[PDB]
Amino acid sequence: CPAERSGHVAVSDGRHMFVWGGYKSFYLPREELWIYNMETGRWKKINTEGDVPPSMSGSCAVCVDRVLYLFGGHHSRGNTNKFYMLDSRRVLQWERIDCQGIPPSSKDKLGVWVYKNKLIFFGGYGYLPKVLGTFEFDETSFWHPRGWNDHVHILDTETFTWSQPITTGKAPSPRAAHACATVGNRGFVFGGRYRDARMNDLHYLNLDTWEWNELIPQGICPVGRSWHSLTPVSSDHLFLFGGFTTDKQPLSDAWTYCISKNEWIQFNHPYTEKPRLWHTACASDEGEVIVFGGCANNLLVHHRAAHSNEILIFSV
Ligand SMILES: O=C(O)Cc1ccoc1
Repeated sequence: CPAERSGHVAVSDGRHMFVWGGYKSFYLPREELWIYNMETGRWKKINTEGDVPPSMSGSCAVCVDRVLYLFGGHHSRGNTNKFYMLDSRRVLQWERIDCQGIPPSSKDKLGVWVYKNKLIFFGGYGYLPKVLGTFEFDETSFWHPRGWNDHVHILDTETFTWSQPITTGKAPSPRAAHACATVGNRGFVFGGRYRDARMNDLHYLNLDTWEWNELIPQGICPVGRSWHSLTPVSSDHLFLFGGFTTDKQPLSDAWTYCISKNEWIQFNHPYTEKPRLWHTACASDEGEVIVFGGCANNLLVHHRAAHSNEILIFSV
């Protein structure tokens, strides 16, 4: 089984989940790639070669037709804006892509939407970028300063060219440790950290018109948080789990956001005593959400961090 970790990446094709990176109480080996079979519940470790990225926490990854794409993260010498690809369809080779155009600023803890040939990245925490959007310094980083951004960048996989769309509507504030989910042409984003708050707002970017929309669901809504997961489980539902509140409470609540009804529904599950923050979540083809890793308590107290290697399965 893989070692415990937080800030790792996990991506899937609905059957196999590929886990990489992260750190524990030390970064996990850069050349290792763990594969979890969602049907049998078994793990397999493989060592990769090629342009192996440095070991990082907070990288942003996606799996499209079993091609893994990785952007950003934080390694032993800070944030990066490098882009890597790993074709998981023989020893697997990582490929660092020298992209065309102006890339995003070096950052981690951001989100991505997949839409046709585009990988659309949003937000994050990193160095000052010049770029369309706004960047807000984190005053605590001055005493290389860093901050939050609300930037939207497109990486066109047809030519590996970076660009920025011109967006309309009220964008969400700059943020990092938010969660992104794509359904149809809507790039949803929920919560995240900004200034002294871990927020409770829900928005979607229309990936055809580049219009931002804020969603105000009716009734009870989940508490604001960062370091939570948000996973599409059907053409009409997003599954929310875990995170960390403004007042530093680890979370074990789970909810479904019904897109058509614009309504949250609290989901009952047997993991109430297993809160997680900075875990990953991947949907399987059988409707389940597979949660891996993350921390059970406040990971900011590094000497007491309860990093996990547990698989938590939600039958959504
Ligand atoms: O504190 C958090 O929730 C994580 C974070 C730190 C800076 O930006 C996001």
